Amino acid sequence: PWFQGVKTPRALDFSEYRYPVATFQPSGPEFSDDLIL
Amino acid sequence: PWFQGVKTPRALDFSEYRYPVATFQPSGPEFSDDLIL
Amino acid sequence: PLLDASSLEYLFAQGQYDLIKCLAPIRDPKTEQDGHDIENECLGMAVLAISHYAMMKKMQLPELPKDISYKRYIPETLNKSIRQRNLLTRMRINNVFKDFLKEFNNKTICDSSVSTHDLKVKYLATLETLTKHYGAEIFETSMLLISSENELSRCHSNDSGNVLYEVMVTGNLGIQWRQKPNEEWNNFSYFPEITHIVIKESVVSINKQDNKNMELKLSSREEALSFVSLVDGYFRLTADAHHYLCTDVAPPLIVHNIQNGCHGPICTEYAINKLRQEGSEEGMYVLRWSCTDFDNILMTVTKQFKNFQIEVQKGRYSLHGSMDHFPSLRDLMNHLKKQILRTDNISFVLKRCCQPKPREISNLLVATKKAQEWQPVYSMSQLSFDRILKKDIIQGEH
Amino acid sequence: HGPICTEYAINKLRQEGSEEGMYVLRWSCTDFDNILMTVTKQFKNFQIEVQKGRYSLHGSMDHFPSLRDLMNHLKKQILRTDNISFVLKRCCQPKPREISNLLVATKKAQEWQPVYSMSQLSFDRILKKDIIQGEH
Repeated sequence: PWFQGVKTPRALDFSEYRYPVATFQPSGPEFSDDLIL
Repeated sequence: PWFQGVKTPRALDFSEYRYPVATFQPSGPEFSDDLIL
Repeated sequence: PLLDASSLEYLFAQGQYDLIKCLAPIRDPKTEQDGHDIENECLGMAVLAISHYAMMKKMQLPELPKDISYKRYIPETLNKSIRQRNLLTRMRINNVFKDFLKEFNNKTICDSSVSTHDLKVKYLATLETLTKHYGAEIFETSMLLISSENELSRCHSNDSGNVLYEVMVTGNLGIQWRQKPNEEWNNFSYFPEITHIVIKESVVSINKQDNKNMELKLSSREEALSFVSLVDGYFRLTADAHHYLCTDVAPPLIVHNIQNGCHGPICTEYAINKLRQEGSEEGMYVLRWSCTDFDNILMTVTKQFKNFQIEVQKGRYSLHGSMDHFPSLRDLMNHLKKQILRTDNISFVLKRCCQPKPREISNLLVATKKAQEWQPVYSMSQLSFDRILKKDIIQGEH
Repeated sequence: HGPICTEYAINKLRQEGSEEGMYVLRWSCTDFDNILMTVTKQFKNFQIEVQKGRYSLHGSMDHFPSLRDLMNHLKKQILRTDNISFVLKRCCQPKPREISNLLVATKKAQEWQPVYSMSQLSFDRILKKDIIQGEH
């Protein structure tokens, strides 16, 4: 039966690709100093 | 090449059928008679 | 449905001849696999054709096998291609065609319970999807000019280059154009949006509602006349059936209808409803062509709703049952204005006719997705407006 | 707030008036143990470490048991920043269904988006002959 049928799987063609979010840029300052009234 | 590939044509499956308009029913009366004033 | 049972047979014959005579262009393949696929689908198309002929011939295949050969039902280019191939492939495709037809004729007819009409729709749909730009008219030209006259603009677009342009017209797209490669088409307008047409010698120039103009030239006059015939027919089929665009290609029958105001083959319910709107007073009447007879006009008078038929032969006009005749339709109908009409027990006198209205919705019109977007909005009891804050304005002199 | 993008919170400060004294609290998008506050023109950010349920400001050797205990403590002091100084006055709180990065856009939820009628009034008239006036 299947001996006479040969065909590549249909899930092997690729198109338009894809893209996720990579990451977030780390950034933060610190410049506190404190006094009382 | 094609010796090893056998597949029925994809244009042989039927679904949902179809339907045109048939015709219009012939009908018309005639009852005229005329006089002058 | 659009078409009737009578036209489908002739349309099927038209498509069949277009397929067999290679007048229509086939779709070129993109590789070897789809190239073989198209040939296989064409062979299956031939199987469908021979099956239809056999069923409509009313005998099973072995009863009449002498006159069966797919060669007569395939494009002649395909014939030339296959004859240049090996014999073994020829006998193999004969066996494959025989197996497919043997399977379809015996099993599919019972599995699907289809009729002669049922195969027609798939035949036409398959011929639609296999033929490239099927049912389309494409015109190539050496000159094309598009201009716009916006405020202080008078934009003369395009250039004076030697490039060649092509113009394509379809009812399901409208009008589009592009440059011929040595690209995607761009939309221009649709038929109801077009205002009018003007022809200069061999120059065609169309105008839109937003004052946009497109002009082009052809090598001869009759081809431009055919083109404007196309656009006018599409406009009539989509926009309004009681109007023509170019006087040079105006069909005389519609001219006579406009001169007389007589309607075409519109359904009875439409005209009956039309009488209700005006007031249904005794004396009014509507004229429309009989949907069944080409030589007979029928009038509806009006509660009661009485119909009367008039025979029109060799351009002569006369009422049925009347031995006299009149030369003009207007001469005919004016003659009966001054007499009394007896109908069983009730009598009446006509007083006024009924005339068409702009873009009047009826059975003759065709509903399409693109024309649906141009339907007028419903605002019978809606007012909307934007306020202007009193601090945002400055009052000046009178 | 949670890990909401910086532009969102910066825009949020503009809407209220950007007066000196306001502040917004949101979790750091990168650190699970650190909260960051944005104060406000200038827009100054400040980070607070939270360890073992104990709350304390970075660079400060003291610590406080509750986040509210921590933030209430700093209410009554003056803050020195280079040359400019200021005092916080009021916080910022979330709003119903507030559009942000954390929300997911779907086709079915798109149909539930509120309509835009900022400058539109529509109404239906009733013909004067269609009504009957009765007793008061």
